[PDB]
Amino acid sequence: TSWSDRLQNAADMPANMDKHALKKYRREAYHRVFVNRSLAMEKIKCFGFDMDYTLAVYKSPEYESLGFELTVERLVSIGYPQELLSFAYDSTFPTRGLVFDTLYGNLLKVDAYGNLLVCAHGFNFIRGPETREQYPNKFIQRDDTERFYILNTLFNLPETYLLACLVDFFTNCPRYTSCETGFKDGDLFMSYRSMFQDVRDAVDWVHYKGSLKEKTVENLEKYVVKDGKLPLLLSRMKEVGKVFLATNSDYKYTDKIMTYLFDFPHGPKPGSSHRPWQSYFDLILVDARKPLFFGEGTVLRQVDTKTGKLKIGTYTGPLQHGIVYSGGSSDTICDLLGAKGKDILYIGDHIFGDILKSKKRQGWRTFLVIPELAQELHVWTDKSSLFEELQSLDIFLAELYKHPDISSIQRRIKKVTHDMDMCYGMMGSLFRSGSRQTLFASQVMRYADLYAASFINLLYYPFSYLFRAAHVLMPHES
Ligand SMILES: [Mg+2]
Repeated sequence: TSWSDRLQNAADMPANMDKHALKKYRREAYHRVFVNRSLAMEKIKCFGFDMDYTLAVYKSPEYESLGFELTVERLVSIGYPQELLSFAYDSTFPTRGLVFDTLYGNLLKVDAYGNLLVCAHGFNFIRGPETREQYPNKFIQRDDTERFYILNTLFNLPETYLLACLVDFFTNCPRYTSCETGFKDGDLFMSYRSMFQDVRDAVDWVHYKGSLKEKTVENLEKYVVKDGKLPLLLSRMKEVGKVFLATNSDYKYTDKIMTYLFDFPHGPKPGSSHRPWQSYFDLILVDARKPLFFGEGTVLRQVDTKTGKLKIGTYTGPLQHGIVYSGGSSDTICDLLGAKGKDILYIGDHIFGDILKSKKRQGWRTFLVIPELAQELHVWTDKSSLFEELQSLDIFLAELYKHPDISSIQRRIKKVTHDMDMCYGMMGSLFRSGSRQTLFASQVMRYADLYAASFINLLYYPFSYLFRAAHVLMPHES
């Protein structure tokens, strides 16, 4: 079972809008909206959406597998060895949010401070003291964006696995000789960083010049989750506020995916006339180029929807029914919809490009969609046992220190941590390794005001609702 399977099964279920059923439904964890900072939904005037992996959740592992095989084939066609074609995507290896160290070829799972939680060279997990050879302080400066690349979105799941496949392949192929920073084959030296760059470029190419979009659009049922409750939520949002779309995808792909997402024999609810997807939005903006969108942006353009090409020139006119925008900036949204940042709930899946930047740069309210959360929640409850253990041991270890045994328990902690981590996958949970929270976890807590397995979970809350977080206290305040 994949995380998308739980999403698809919830998506099959029609909306019972009886108010008692909604409170019952919302209190199950899979359907709940989780709260880091308090948000009074009554003060929200604009609900804004990203598309890919927010409204349009690609099915797993089919979509990653397609992206993987198309990327491998691109690498082979530019000259990588034919043995790459025998690679097959394996969904149990990659966890999202890993850091690839382009200097030493390692995949790293780090905490908010750059401390190493897991280090994997190819498929060989480097433990404790062996990592100190390359990481003397067991720590990396993630600010060093020239050396480290954070694989932050679900689109990066294929290359996460692919990078490990390649490091493993070149390490164990006898034509190549291993060095600290790459592989030599006679007079050709392939550094990990140039290998990383080829992988990044092939992923980009597959998405923007190869066949990924075509193959997706010609079998949408295979690749994209569909949910009849989407038009209902959006029309309800439209009753109390304005609704807008702001996506990095271009108009043609956006049109094809959104038409699929609303392709039901009805509109908001069964029985209602079907309406075009564009009628659910007061503002539609494509080619957003987030996160730049939340700073200077680019020039505001108008899409020719008959052709899907941009009209020549900068659009200077008013908000007008039927118009589709391209580029612009977050200020375009604020001016045209007459909103301030704290009037806006922006909903998306990119912790950096959608959530961190809109929060920090513009003061928008934020809702982070985490598709994996459905499966993470399944594992976290089912295996609460080892976590409570882990909490007990650290507490007991402290009392030992102030009073063998300590060395025995440090090893017992390490064994439990590993046992807990292996139940999510080889790279462990999205949110932690044992008792240590991941960088991704800390960034969710810091910048996502709300978060959920799906944006659809908002349907189960009235729009007067005050999402309440606990007041935070410093250690001395208790
Ligand atoms: Mg997205």
